Amino acid sequence: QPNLYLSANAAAVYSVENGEALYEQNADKVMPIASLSKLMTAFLVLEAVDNNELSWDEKLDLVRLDDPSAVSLYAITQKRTWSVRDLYSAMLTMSANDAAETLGDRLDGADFPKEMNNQAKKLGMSSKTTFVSASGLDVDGKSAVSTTKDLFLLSSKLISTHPEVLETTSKPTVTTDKGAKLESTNDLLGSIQGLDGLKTGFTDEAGYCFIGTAERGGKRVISIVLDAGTAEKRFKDTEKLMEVGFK
Ligand SMILES: *C(=O)[C@@H](NC(=O)Cc1ccccc1)[C@@H]1N[C@@H](C(=O)O)C(C)(C)S1
Repeated sequence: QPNLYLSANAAAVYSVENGEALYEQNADKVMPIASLSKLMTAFLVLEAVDNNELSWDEKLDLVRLDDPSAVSLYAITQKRTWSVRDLYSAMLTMSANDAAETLGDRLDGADFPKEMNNQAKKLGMSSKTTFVSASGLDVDGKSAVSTTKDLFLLSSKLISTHPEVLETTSKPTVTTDKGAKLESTNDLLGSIQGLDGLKTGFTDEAGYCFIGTAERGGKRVISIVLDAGTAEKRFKDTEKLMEVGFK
């Protein structure tokens, strides 16, 4: 494997069509994943729409966050009520913590973590993965954790099961049903050719994280970066992994 000098503590890049590792560093290490959890919440939202259990146009009230510091949709709009479509866009695009919790509550109430982890097993994720919340925010002091290998299995299964997820994560700005314009946290859209996903994350404990995906000429790769040192270093690391991915 190439000799990369990454900021990330754990990182990897995988080819989708065979699951093969093209670079791996601490790929089995258990790491806090924070807002990367929202990829599982997105998975279960799409599963529910497909199962005829959830309407894109159903209106929901944003739940209040326990911590007023976490990034939230209500804070930048002062609007309480949103469609499921808009909450799902806000969750994926700006990483709105209140939007994710609102979707998880609608789906399964206080039993959403069980459904997150059941889906994890069903997707092939190892017992090292444990979700605690739809947003990835800590719950009663417990943290969402996974490994880079497991996050690849989740990401690849999400994209193969629900490829329309990329219609949202590929956009640098999503104009919601209501009207608000949400800016993507994915600073690499329009920078790396073919890159169209997937999701950022950050807490003090998780460091700066990013799951990226790109496709060129039929070949799609997924990169995982956990615990990089700054908001831009997780993308610098991702640029290195994507060049390895398409070597
Ligand atoms: C996911 O990791 C989310 N992280 C936070 O909300 C950090 C936080 C701040 C104050 C209190 C509690 C938690 C969101 N994902 C990151 C990211 O996408 O980089 C945000 C910083 C956008 S918030």
